[PDB]
Amino acid sequence: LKYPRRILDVYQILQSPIITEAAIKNIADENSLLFTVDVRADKKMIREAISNFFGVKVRKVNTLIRPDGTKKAYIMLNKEYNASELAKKIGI
Amino acid sequence: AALCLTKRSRSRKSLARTHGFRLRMSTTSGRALLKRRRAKGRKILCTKTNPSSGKRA
Amino acid sequence: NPRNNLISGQRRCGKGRNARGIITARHRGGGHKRLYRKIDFRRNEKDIYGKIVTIEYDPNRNAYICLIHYGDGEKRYILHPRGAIIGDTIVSGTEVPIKMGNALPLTDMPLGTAIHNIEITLGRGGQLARAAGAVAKLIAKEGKSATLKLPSGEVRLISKNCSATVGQVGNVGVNQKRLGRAGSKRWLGKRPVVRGVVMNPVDHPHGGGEGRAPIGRKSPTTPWGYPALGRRSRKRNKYSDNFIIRR
RNA sequence: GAGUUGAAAAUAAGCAGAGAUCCGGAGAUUCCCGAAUAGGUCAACCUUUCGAACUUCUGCUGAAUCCAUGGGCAGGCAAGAGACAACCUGGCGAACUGAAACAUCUUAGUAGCCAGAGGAAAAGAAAGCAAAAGCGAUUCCCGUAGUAGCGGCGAGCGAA
RNA sequence: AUCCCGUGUGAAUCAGCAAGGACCACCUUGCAAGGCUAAAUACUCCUGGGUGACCGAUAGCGAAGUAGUACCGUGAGGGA
RNA sequence: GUGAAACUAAGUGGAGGUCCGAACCGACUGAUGUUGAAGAAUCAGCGGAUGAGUUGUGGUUAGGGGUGAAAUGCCACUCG
RNA sequence: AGUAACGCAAACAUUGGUGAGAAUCCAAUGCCCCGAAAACCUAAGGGUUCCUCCGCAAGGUUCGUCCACGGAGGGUGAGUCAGGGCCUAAGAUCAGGCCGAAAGGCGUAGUCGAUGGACAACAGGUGAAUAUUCCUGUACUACCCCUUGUUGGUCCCGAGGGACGGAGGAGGCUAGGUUAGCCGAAAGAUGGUUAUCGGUUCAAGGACGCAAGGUGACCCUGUUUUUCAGGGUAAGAAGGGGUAGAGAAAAUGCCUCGAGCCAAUGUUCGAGUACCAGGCGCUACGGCGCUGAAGUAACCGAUGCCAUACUCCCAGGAAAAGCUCGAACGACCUUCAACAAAAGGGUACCUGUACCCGAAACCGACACAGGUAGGUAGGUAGAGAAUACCUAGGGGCGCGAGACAACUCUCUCUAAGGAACUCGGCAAAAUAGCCCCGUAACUUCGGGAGAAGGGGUGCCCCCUCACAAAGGGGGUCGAAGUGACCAGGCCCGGGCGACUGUUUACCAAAAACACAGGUCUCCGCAAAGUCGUAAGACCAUGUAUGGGGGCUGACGCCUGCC
Repeated sequence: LKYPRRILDVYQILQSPIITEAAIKNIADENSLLFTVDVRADKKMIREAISNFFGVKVRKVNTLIRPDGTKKAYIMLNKEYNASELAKKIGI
Repeated sequence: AALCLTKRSRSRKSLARTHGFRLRMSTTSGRALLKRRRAKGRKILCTKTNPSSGKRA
Repeated sequence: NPRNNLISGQRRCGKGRNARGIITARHRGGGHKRLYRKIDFRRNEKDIYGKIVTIEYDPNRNAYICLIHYGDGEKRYILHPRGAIIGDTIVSGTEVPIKMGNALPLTDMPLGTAIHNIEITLGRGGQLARAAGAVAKLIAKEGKSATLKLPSGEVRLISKNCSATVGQVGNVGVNQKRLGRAGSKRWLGKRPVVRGVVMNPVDHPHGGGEGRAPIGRKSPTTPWGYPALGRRSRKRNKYSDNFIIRR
């Protein structure tokens, strides 16, 4: 059997995007975009929940904790997909 | 030389191995201390650290 | 050849002194790591020869030890006696002739011989007369005992079927190796001892007052109250194997 | 039976005279730590062969040893662990104090510490009191009574 | 004396054994060395009613707001 | 230099609980400072500075005690 | 009482700007300070103090437009860095097991436990707050797929290895520094002058390979054995390889082949259509835009590498996993399954990441003249990490301004004398560096000793030159030549303690303690002694040349009587 490290309610593993101006800097400059996830999350569970719900090959998943408690995730997509054409569809 | 100052910059890992919750729950005496802490009503019955993260504030 | 894979590694840490942590064997601490040497006291390979290739300094002992090989593939350490020619051959066994360096049970040998490593009963490793010059002689034997004069001026009839390594054990010249550097006592892991006159009455019974205090008590005592001169500390009925104390 | 989405206003959308909000009975969920229990842990974390670990019960196989025992494997809504202010029981158990000192004694088998357990616990159904007359398990209250006593016959202790 | 234990010795069954304040004789009373039982009974972290020659913000719970909180101590703990 | 010893120039070597002196450790004298800048320090010199050294981190001994190169010293500015 | 104080005596001053208001906030120019830091980074700790905007109720020992303060928003990006997914030390917890009123004590397997062992990333740019983390270049780890072979493979077991001390100095080099060459600019209102001012940079990694460095065994010949010239050995290196015994690996014994080996450094690729002085065009005047020269050599020389390399010494210097090799026994799975590689692609686990960290943010209740492990160590003069002044970088110490009373404190000098002061030369003054001469009493013959005491010292010439230091002779100035800082005062006696050390944190550093040495006494191992009711533990994985305990304190003469 292929167990994950922790079973963590995968339709709630992502919470909200970040709409700061530096996030748009990461879109136009990095082909990346910014999500807010819960602390109980992975570079294997978030990375699977982007290539399925969105339909995009994700390059890397750079995560960090934020001292108010919640977790911040810079997800960088592949070169084949612009983050600007996939972020205006959501509302960025 | 130094001063007659007692507490210093010791790591909170070693302060949690002595005054933390595990050595406080590894004895009948220390869990009786937690009977007095929970019986009084202290919001922080130990002074500890965390092996993963620092503080959620 | 150091790192023999016979130095055996893990020990209890240095010259320790802690039972529950309380000082209970006083004046200990300091020095090097002093990694011990697991030597072969009870020779479990009889009637096979073995040469002598190295006289290594054991820091745990007062004497030296030596590395002995075999005709088969093994390596041991034993206490080498006085007269260990390099390359000389030692062999344990029951009928092996007497040579300075080999071992044999206490029966098949004459009387009046220099032996260091003897056993007080069967099966043990090695107990008596194994210091840096400790030599035990044999007075004549008996039915199942053997009167043995061990190096205290003390004789003792003993079980006759005990292993014994015949020879006078070497490194005698530590009788005269002076410790005149005066802090070389601390290199052995031996802290300085304080004296009973210059302590307080809470610590020692001879805690004095003004000046160099005379000893005050009717007898010079230990720091735990027992008289420290002449009072024999020995249980009155243990063995009755010793013939005369002779001391 | 008429308005509601806590304190707690405002804003955005709802939910409601085929009965909302709310109240009551029985259920469901209850992340993580904590008996904490898959293993570790520096509690609210990490690693995971995603596991009620251990003790007890049941079942199979059954070491040194023939029967056994130990072990291993398995099942089990699976009995115990942990918590609890005071009272209660069992065990260890003082000292300051009073005696105008103090050691016998008192304070005191009190406080404290540990263990256990219930709404009460302990005790309890006469190998008992009593005195020539009689009662009929245990517990508690009033009384005898501050009596009989006990005690450096001191301080005090004190029934039946 | 009665009652219970430590070491060691160590009985009798009803024609007996134990108690009745050393002990013996007679009488009286009861049947140890096996267990279980509700009630009256003691208390409040509490709960639901009713009261108060109880308090009224230095009082009454330490605490009428963040109350065992801020703060102090490494900690036990102290504490507005 | 004698048949070998005993002993000595000369190099080579780098031993020391060696010397001078920084970091570092410690506190001998003096002044200042005494509601101090500081509940023990500043300034000027001072002792050790390859050791019986100094220090970080993780530990250990706990109060009818521990530990003490021994002062009743120290054990959280508290220790007969 | 509107009194002391406003927290070192590094020091600020002016012109502008912002505003209602400016010694204090900002900008510029000078001035001044640290510079083995008062600089930069990280361990701990703190926990949001970091950044933009807004505010000046409280805090800032003054003010304030500013802030480590108040409010809103944001910020900490890792396969490679540090820990965990690996391993163990001290130590802790200890299944069973022994013990014990309870609680629990002892103790084995086992498991945790870094301060250690194992394991893969560097350079440039971006940027209000992040950089080995984001972008680009080149890499490297750990598995899968794609091609060749194998029928066994994995784990447990057997072994090698991991694997370790201190001191010492000499080599070979790098890092840095200086000089020269090259390139660009420069007239800096002064007598002359370009002699001036700035660059001269590049890592990890992939390949090739090492000498005049160390190591390679013995003897003779030449030289100071030595660097080298020359001959012989059949083992005499790094290393492999056969066997023999119960002997797979290993270990031991025997035989044989190998003259080389080891590692920093190095050339090339990475690496230039990078970086860089300069000029070229606008200023929100805070910077962006285009183009771009040379990018070498030598002398010093590391405290960094070789390097756990050699030599010496006793006081004799952790453990386990990763890694490598391998038979039997034991558990499981088996053919397109497992194993070993060769290129090429794919995939990349959690936590920490801000900021302060020789401190205003940590610890001292303070924005406190104090403390805090570790790393980098520029120039000149100097032996130097002291010292004096400075580059980089960072500050001007969060009250100032007048005045120039007594008196305190921190310093400087003082006619004549020189301890007359005083409890006492306490404190100050004086000596001070390198070379040469010379150096006594005494002694344990080691020392005293740098004894004491005396002379030279700066700068220009020449020659001898180990042809680098250095010497002699000469001249030149100053009153004074280690001209500043820095940098021994010494001798003669005596008492005590032999000595180096340790001691009352915060009034005593000593003659006190310790010490090497001596002596008495106990102890035969199921030892004595110590802690614990006990089990047991230290003693000790040691064995009378050893382990306790008492007293005395090196060394020399002795230690009397009862």
